[PDB]
Amino acid sequence: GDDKKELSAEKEAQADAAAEIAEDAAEAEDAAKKVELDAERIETAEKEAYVPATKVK
Amino acid sequence: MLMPKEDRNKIHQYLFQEGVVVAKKDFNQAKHEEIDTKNLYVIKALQSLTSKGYVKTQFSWQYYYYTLTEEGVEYLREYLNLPEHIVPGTYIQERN
Amino acid sequence: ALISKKRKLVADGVFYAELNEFFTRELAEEGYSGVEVRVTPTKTEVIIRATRTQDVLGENGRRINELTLLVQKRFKYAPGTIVLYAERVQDRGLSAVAQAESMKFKLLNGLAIRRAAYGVVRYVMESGAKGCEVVVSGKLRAARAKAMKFADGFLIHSGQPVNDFIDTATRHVLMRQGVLGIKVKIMRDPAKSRTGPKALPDAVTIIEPKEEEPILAPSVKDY
Amino acid sequence: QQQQIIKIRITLTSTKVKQLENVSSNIVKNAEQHNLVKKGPVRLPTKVLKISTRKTPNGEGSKTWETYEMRIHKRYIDLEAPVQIVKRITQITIEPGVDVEVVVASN
Amino acid sequence: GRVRTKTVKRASKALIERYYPKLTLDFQTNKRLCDEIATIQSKRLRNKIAGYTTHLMKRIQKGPVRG
RNA sequence: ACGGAAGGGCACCACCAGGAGUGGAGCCUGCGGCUUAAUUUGACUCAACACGGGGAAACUCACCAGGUCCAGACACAAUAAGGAUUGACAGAUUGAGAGCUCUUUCUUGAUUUUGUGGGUGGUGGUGCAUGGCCGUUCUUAGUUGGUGGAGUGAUUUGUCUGCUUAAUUGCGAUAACGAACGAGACCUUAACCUACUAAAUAGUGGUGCUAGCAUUUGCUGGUUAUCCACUUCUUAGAGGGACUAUCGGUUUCAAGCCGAUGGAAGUUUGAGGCAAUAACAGGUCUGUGAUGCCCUUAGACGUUCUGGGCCGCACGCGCGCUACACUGACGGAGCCAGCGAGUCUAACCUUGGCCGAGAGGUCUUGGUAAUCUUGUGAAACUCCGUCGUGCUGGGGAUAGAGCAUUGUAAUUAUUGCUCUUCAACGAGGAAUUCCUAGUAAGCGCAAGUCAUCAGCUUGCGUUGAUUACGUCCCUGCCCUUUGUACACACC
Repeated sequence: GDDKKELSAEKEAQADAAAEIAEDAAEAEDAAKKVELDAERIETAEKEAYVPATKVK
Repeated sequence: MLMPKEDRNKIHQYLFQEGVVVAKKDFNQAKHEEIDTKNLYVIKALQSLTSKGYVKTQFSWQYYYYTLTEEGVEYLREYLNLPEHIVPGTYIQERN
Repeated sequence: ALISKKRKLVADGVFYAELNEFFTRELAEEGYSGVEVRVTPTKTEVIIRATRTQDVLGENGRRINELTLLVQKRFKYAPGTIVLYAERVQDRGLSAVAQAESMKFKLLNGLAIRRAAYGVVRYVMESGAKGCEVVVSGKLRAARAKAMKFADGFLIHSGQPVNDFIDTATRHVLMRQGVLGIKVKIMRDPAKSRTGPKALPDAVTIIEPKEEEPILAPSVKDY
Repeated sequence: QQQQIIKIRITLTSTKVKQLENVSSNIVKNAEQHNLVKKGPVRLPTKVLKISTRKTPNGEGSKTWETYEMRIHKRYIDLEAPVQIVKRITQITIEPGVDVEVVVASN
Repeated sequence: GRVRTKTVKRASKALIERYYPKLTLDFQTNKRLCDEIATIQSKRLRNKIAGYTTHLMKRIQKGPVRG
């Protein structure tokens, strides 16, 4: 920034401050899916999901 | 990375269950606390998960803190093939 | 366990260090302003001084759950041994850290350097602070780096009152051109004080006596 | 009906002397408030954990050293008492920063 | 060097100016007086003030002083 | 802002008056130079050179000779379920029990491969792009604003000739008056407390219990609780205490300064911590997952593994260590500190008992600690001898041989031990550093570093002088006056 425009800065800055306070005032009072994971793997822990038979000589 | 799909499943499942992972910045660590894999497998699989916008990664003090994201709940839902409204630490505990 | 008390106390300090670091990283855009840890029976309690507890909660307590789980698994805690509480901080405009974060996100949202610092000092002063200052050191659009002081009101710089009153914070904001540092100073009103000395060692108030109506010949009174 | 004397020692240990003397003096006072037998707050020679360091991140400059310190104050109070009142006194009077340790013991 | 600071001599000034119907050429009672009249955050400061207002008290007893 | 212009001050990083030295010697150690496959590098007046906590066997590590690995997220595309891709026994090969590579041919299943974009790591570059941090100016005393006076104004007075302080510290003069940052206050530590609160994790007195010598009562110990009592010593909480007090010299009888007395203490009580505004292209991208830009990214400047090197030696320079002896070496013997620190998912501090000349081994033990190591029985030092001024028995370099300890590893010899070898140095040129009281210097610890290694440093206590209490001559820096064509400010 430069000094030739100084006032302007302050003003907007000051305005900003005010704005903040309004926000600070706004906030001063302003205005399921169960199943789980281990229990879902344990709820689906019923079999019919594997296959193995080998060993030859 | 290049890892058998079993360890990848250990990872993705575990993350899906906890929603939160941690891992120290030290590869060559043989085995990770809890998860049944190489530490590096976890760190890198996680890096993959985040760099496609499914999880979030943080550091500080030589430790990786991994958060799971909602889109990541979609993709991990697909990858674990479980039905919609499935799991994750998104149920307010017992009563605590 | 079974440690020596020296090593335990130092360890506790380090625990706080890693804690504050981690939260400061994780709770940036949520007005995190500091933590405190309390060793109780049953649990260990971690309190989060923020300005946006509505987010630190998250979707009906999802994110605070995440943070608790994080700290837990990392520091090796057994589920329930640790409990976290999101808590609003009173007067954001008297915490250094909160302001450093403020202007950091001002400049990160691309606001005028002068207007940012001046707006910050303005808000800090309007929150009834004794004095305030914002140093800005780095490079802005130029190439040869510079620095800027923006201070309003009263501050002291020497002695123990430093510890008692003024608040320092350094914050490294990094942008497309390089980085720049925010040094914030907040001198809180010694008057209000609450706990600790309510005035500068400098201070010496003289109590104003009374105009007497003397003279008058003796006499006595009976009861 | 519980209640029976067990020779107790409590150690308070902290760095914040204000809260420490706070909870210590409050403990002895609020204890003897109902006529126990005690040996009241015993002060162990305060500990100075020093650290000596070059202030510089690099090597340059006149060799300026700096000395940080953390101060450990440790107290202990001896109380002869039953079961309930101890559990009550360790449940409450809790202070963040002040570390309490409740031993029974006699050997 | 024992050149008393500005705040000291200023305070002493005010005090002699508004409590001459008290005090003396005795440090102890001036110190104690100071404690009963002036809110001072320091013992050391208060003793400096009291000692200087004491010396001034002695040197007013044999003539005037500026201020 | 600056002067190679004038007048003032301040200061042991300045003299004076002295002390202990360094500078000469041997070694220790950093820097240069040279040497080198490499001998990684930042830093070069105060403010570089026992500095990067920089005491490198691996590691560290950045260098050199060599060997693996991808930990190249992600997108599109290409390959391809007839197999995209992974691994490997022995052999050949390699320093290597690396399936690195090849011989041969089992395997594995879509996790990879190739290619593009896009990423990432990097002790690679840029401290002349930055943050932060630090050092310097500075052992400094400077900065500002309200009402008022002067000037159209930028601005000036306040903020000053003198005096006085360590101090823009005050007094005083006075168009200025009354303030605020900084100094001071404050904080921390060493000093005082037969005053308060106390304590088998501190200690005292008495009593039990018991040994020795006297014996007449006594003198000198033992007994982690045999009881009772206490708080002088020890410990740390709240207080008190000094405010240069009282008197008196001296000066504008102002600030103050000097001297006596008292006092735990009267040099800011001694020593520190903090410490405004402003500047430097001071140092740090070799602390950071602080960072812009550039460079590198698979025959890697990523990373890891083996070996070497930062220690290399005609020589120049800086910090040091040990000495030239008789206020001494040796050997007996006397024997006294304070700051510390110590083992959980581990082997740290270690008494004690044996074994050995020693170093050390071994068998147990206390201690997460005011409780055990430990009274840290440290060293100068004190005492009685031996030597007798002779490169001597001062001095311990260089070196051969043997034993141990740390460690996966000790050769270029980590350290420790024992025997022998017995250098230079006979007080040190020109020059030059530090210092004013429990300070100098002499003396040893503890801590950092640390598996092992202090000739280093940070602190600590032990013994304890001489000479000032001044000045502006050398130097360094502040301050006014003055000049200026500088203001990116004499680079």
